[PDB]
Amino acid sequence: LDRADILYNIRQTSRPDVIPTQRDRPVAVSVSLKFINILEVNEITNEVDVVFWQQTTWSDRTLAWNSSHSPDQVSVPISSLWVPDLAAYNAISKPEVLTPQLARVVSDGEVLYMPSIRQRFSCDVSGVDTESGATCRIKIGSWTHHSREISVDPTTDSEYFSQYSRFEILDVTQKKNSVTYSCCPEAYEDVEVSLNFRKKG
Amino acid sequence: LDRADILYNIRQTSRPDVIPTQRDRPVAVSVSLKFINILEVNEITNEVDVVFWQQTTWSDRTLAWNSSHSPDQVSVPISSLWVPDLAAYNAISKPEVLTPQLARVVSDGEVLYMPSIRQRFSCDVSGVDTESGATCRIKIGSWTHHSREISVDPTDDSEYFSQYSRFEILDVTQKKNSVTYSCCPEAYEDVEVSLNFRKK
Amino acid sequence: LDRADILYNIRQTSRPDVIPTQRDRPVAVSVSLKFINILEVNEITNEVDVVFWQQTTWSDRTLAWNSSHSPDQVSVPISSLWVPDLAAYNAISKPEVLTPQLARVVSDGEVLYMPSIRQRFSCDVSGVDTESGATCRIKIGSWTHHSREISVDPTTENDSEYFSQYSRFEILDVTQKKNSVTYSCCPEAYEDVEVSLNFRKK
Amino acid sequence: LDRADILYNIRQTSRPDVIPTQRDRPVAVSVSLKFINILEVNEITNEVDVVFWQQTTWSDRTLAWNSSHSPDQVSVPISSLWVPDLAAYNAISKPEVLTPQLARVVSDGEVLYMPSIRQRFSCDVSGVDTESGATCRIKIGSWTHHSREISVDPTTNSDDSEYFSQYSRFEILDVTQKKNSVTYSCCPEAYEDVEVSLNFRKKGR
Amino acid sequence: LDRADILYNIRQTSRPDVIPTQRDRPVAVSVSLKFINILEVNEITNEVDVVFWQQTTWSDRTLAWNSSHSPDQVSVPISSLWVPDLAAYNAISKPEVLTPQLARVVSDGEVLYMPSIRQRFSCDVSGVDTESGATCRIKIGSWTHHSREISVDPTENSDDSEYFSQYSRFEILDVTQKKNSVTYSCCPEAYEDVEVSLNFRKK
Ligand SMILES: *[C@@H]1O[C@H](CO)[C@@H](O)[C@H](O)[C@H]1NC(C)=O
Ligand SMILES: *[C@@H]1O[C@H](CO)[C@@H](O)[C@H](O)[C@H]1NC(C)=O
Ligand SMILES: *[C@@H]1O[C@H](CO)[C@@H](O)[C@H](O)[C@H]1NC(C)=O
Ligand SMILES: c1cnc2c(c1)ccc1cccnc12
Ligand SMILES: c1cnc2c(c1)ccc1cccnc12
Repeated sequence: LDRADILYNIRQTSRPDVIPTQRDRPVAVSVSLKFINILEVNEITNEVDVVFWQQTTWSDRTLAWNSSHSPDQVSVPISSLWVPDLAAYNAISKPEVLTPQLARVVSDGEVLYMPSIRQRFSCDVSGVDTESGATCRIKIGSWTHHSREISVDPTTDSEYFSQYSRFEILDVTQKKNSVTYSCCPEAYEDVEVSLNFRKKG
Repeated sequence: LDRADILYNIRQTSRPDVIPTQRDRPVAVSVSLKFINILEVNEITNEVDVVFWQQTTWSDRTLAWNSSHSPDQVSVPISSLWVPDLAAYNAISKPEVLTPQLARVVSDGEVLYMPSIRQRFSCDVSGVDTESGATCRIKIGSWTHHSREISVDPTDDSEYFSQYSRFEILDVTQKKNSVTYSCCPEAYEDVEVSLNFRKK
Repeated sequence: LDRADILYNIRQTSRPDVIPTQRDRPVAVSVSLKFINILEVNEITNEVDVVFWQQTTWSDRTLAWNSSHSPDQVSVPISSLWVPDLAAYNAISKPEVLTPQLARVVSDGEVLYMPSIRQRFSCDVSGVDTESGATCRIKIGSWTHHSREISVDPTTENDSEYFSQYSRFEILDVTQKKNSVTYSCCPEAYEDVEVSLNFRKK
Repeated sequence: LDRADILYNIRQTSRPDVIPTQRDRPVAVSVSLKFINILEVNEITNEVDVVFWQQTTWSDRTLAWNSSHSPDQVSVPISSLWVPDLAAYNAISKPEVLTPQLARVVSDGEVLYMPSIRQRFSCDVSGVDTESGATCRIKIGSWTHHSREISVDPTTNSDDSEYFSQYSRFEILDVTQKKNSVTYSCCPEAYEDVEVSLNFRKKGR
Repeated sequence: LDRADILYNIRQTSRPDVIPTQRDRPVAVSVSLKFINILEVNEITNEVDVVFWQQTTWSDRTLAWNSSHSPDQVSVPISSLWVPDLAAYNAISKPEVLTPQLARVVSDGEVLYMPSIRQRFSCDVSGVDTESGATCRIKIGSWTHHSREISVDPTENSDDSEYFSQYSRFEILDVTQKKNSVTYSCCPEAYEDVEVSLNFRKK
């Protein structure tokens, strides 16, 4: 009926350890990085330290509620929620969470989680000081769940990029991938985010 | 009641996950940054490292109590109450909280949480060596709640600044913003603190 | 009694969130900074990185026990206690506490928590290389409790005996005076202890 | 069952602090490091900064379920599992896990925990600029459980540099995994460790 | 008993905050530092950054079990155990525990806690580049319990210069572990120490 009841009901029935696979078809996770800032770039070590928005979207029907005389959306801490086990495959630092750790939950079960991450990556810095800039690929996909459980998909440049960064974005491409691990035959999916940037001076 | 009863009552009944909106109105959150120190400034990267008191104030009627013969205010760990999910939109580091995680709650339900935060931002350092100084804009607002849920508003902000930093405050002006994105048909409010400072 | 029972009574009753106000009088907290080492002096930015034992003392009779054939003191984790919410107003880093966070509890309710803390401060470093040295002031006081709830008092009874013999610096004097602020919002008085650290390079 | 039922049963029955033996036989722990990136090398201090996936495998039959009309394997938080108390014996930094701390649990009781860990080590860095490269040995073994309780043996997958960053200053030449049985703490019992030798060199620009 | 039962009994009955004083006599805690690596040395500031194994042994009779048809030793998370409140008096940094925080408990009540700790200390670094080396003393003892509650002693039964990294930029010459008793001039009680004199030099 009210916000307190929904968050009470959500707290007590949300199964955070349980992926909401429905009729055993994959959970469609939509990940798009909104780049905000690029801090320290190294063309020698091929390392970048970047701040970006991880727009993450999925549906968890275990959260749904009747909206007749009730809020249309609530704000839920992700500790009381299932969050996809996303990992940046080429990160060389642990993701540093800048924002409060809440996701927005819609009454129909849609979940919107977008944390601020400061993280270091190993990618192609060659050409960052040149005219056409450097192209840095960041690969994000489920860490443990394969294609039958989590399906990751892009939304398809950033308008939220800080004008005061020493670097500037030229183009951002994010495409979907499908890989196979060298041990095990089922298929693990990732989204490929290509960051085209250069120095200003 | 005496303090033990109130703090028992607040701990066991507070819905820390629940926003205390009254009759579908937004929680009036009052943000004023009291700047304490600027430690590292870098004009090449346009980054500042700042220590400040993030004075935050709101009203939570679920915390109130009848204070006829009882204390007028208590001190509650912010884990046992709902705190607005504020986030500095232009920060490049996680807030380093230097003070205890306690809030002040008055008998009527007003809550005052003012932690000391050392945090790095990306803002305009250009002109920090000049006479008129550099002006660094910091935009602070709720990360998940929109305008009908949290309304942010400002309330002498250079009275506690360290007389020992290589930097000095010239002017501090605070305006509030309200943005509507092409995604979301709701309005998102933030307080933008423009910090005028220069080199010694 | 015995240690196992005493700590049971403290564990099961002591209200870590509740300040032990008695007859609505302020809780007299006694703060004395025992400086151990000065680790990073910077005269350009006026910043010091210092390690110190924060001798903090108050009385909490909700912990007391009749000390017949019983221990006169035990050792209690700070999670099972109310600890004053002291904060160095001029600190520029999080306090890094080096020792385990146990406090000493006397049978009458007196509590002693004296942790070793490494913390960086913004204070007066100018003159550290001259002979009489620079004096760096540290202001520590309760962050939420005002003058009627927590009263801070220096101990004016003692450093230069626990300071590291291997430090690049040497302590000249340590003086503690009391302060009281009234902030522009609320007609309360908020108390802090101002610890003056007179030190120089050797 | 379904995933929710399995994870309910596992969450509510896990004795995570209890090592999962049976017939008082040692737990078959299989550890093999897949190196992902070499970040900082220091030839003067003989210190290396490395990112690697620590593929760890053991069998815990208490997690098993009848898989008839049921999921084949699920994903369980390592907080709801016993994980071997493995430690890099020559480490000079705390292990930093970059990935979610989830393990993969199969209906037969098999567990797959493969975290991406960035850690600094003390090993022989001398020769990283030569052609044949430097050899960095990493000693991994249980910190408290001995050979009769935890036996470490490295695993089988494929290429030694199949997940190694092509953008690292360095390139892997060979990755060797050897098993040992020596003495830790004091004297009796047999204490096993896996010795992972990392052959790497600077890249030829 | 089986492994799960013993660890259950310890979890539910171990008094982690309660010191296990025996016959109202002090708890004999035995400290031995196994030096593993010397990382950063600074002769001007007199600071060393060290990785070492803190081998700790004590007896807690409340932890025991009849070892009949049951395991003779288990590994218990120190969250379910009493661990002495040891602190390095000469430390200038957080002790960085690198290993899992499990302790080994024998059916007789003896407990073994030996974590790998990376910590910085303030000691005499002068002479680290010379032939005889510097002597860096590290004093380890209980932080809140005094001598009649906790008695701290070295384990000299220690062979510690045996696990040191051959690849450290520095080399150990001597390690002495002696017993000390430090009394602060404020207060009459005395806190016992292990005094580790670490004689090492640069290569
Ligand atoms: C508050 O308490 C006083 C004292 O009992 C009572 O007279 C008064 O009606 C109360 N006010 C409320 C509940 O608003
Ligand atoms: C405390 O000491 C005695 C001895 O056990 C105890 O019986 C008594 O109740 C207490 N004495 C007083 C005066 O309260
Ligand atoms: C322990 O149990 C064994 C048999 O289970 C028995 O022989 C022995 O006496 C017991 N120890 C004690 C002290 O009762
Ligand atoms: C700036 C601040 N908050 C937001 C956005 C941008 C974009 C989306 C969004 C969705 C829910 C809550 N907040 C935001
Ligand atoms: C420093 C510390 N605490 C405070 C202030 C300054 C100012 C106002 C205030 C109001 C209530 C509680 N604490 C404080």
